[PDB]
Amino acid sequence: MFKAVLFDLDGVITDTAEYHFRAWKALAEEIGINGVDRQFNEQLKGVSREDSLQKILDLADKKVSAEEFKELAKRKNDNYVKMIQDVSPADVYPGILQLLKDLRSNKIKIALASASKNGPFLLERMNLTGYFDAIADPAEVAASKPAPDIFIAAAHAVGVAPSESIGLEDSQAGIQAIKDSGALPIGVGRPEDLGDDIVIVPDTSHYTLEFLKEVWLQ
Ligand SMILES: O=P(O)(O)OC[C@H]1O[C@@H](O)[C@H](O)[C@@H](O)[C@@H]1O
Ligand SMILES: [Mg+2]
Ligand SMILES: [Mg+2]
Repeated sequence: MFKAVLFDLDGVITDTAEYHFRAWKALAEEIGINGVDRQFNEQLKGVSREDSLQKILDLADKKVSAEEFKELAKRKNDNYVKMIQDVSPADVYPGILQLLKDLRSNKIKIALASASKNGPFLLERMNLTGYFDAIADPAEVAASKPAPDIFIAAAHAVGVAPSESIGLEDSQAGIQAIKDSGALPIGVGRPEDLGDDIVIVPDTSHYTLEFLKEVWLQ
């Protein structure tokens, strides 16, 4: 049986992928770049703050000073952090709270593998911190998603091998990171976005302990 579940946060635990998108799109437009639509945003999900800005600049076409790059990343984060202040337990996605409870009752370890430096704040807003056995700090890894480092770190922080773990993700970059760690991915979203070569569910209500067991046994 699997011994740990490694959770992405944004777009898995709650709808904050939507807020990252809205904030990046507002930033891009302030600097005269309009290519940041929902289709392009699939390339930004799971990607670090600095890598996200670089992808937006690369889109069209475009270079800024080192000083301006720092200011732009800060401006987006300040806006995003204002947006999330009113997040509460009522915003936890369907199935997630019950899954956390059921995992703890079956002595399965729970670790956060989010690229977001705002992850700990969000878990506190949602009254979820006490369900987590570890949080892998994205500032401590040498390589961010799609590199596997953060998923490997999350597994190791709870004393489990990645190959004894399931990873839950909403993003192309994060699915690749789970694959390359050795853990088993279960995606949430559209196969049009995430691929036809892993198990994918349409929404988080499908993330039950029963289903994770169904998949692991298959
Ligand atoms: O800017 P933050 O809060 O550190 O987040 C970094 C990344 O965190 C990931 O969880 C998100 O999917 C990305 O969209 C985001 O860029
Ligand atoms: Mg995500
Ligand atoms: Mg605690």
